Amino acid sequence: YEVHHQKLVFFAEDVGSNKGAIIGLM
Repeated sequence: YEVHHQKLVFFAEDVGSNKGAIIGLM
């Protein structure tokens, strides 16, 4: 998994599994 950053990751590393989501959607 490459992550890519600053777009949508709620399940892994663009914050650590919580992009205003608790693993789901923004």
